[PDB]
Amino acid sequence: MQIFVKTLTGKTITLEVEPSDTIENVKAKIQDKEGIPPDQQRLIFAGKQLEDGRTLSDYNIQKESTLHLVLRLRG
Amino acid sequence: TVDPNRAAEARWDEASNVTIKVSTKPCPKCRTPTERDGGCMHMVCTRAGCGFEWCWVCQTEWTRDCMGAHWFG
Ligand SMILES: [Zn+2]
Ligand SMILES: [Zn+2]
Repeated sequence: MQIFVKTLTGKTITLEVEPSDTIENVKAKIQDKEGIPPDQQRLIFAGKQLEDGRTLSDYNIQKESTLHLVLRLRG
Repeated sequence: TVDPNRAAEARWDEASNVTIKVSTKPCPKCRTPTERDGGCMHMVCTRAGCGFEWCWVCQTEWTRDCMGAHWFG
């Protein structure tokens, strides 16, 4: 399935993922094409945060769903 | 006397936009919330159409006065 990852920039990205994909693998797949580190990826899905140890099924994330990517700073 | 437009691609983006605006401070130059970890006051605006470095407390640019007076909290 295709999902949409909407960054705080306005650049929305396409990403192909399975319902069984772990949130860790979703962040690694964002790092591959965007260069963005997974430890700097705060994924938000309708107020709820995505924990790396969960899957897309654990949040009921289907195809065409739009995730929020918040970029964490180190200060 | 007119058929209303129908869509479902809403509410998830809205509730995410509301939650971020209350949990993170808006960038002074672009009104876009920017995440903050740890306790350094050195904030770098995560919007590419911005790059603006700002003091988390002072809401103004990053400067040596902010480095001596409150680099962290
Ligand atoms: Zn900004
Ligand atoms: Zn300051």
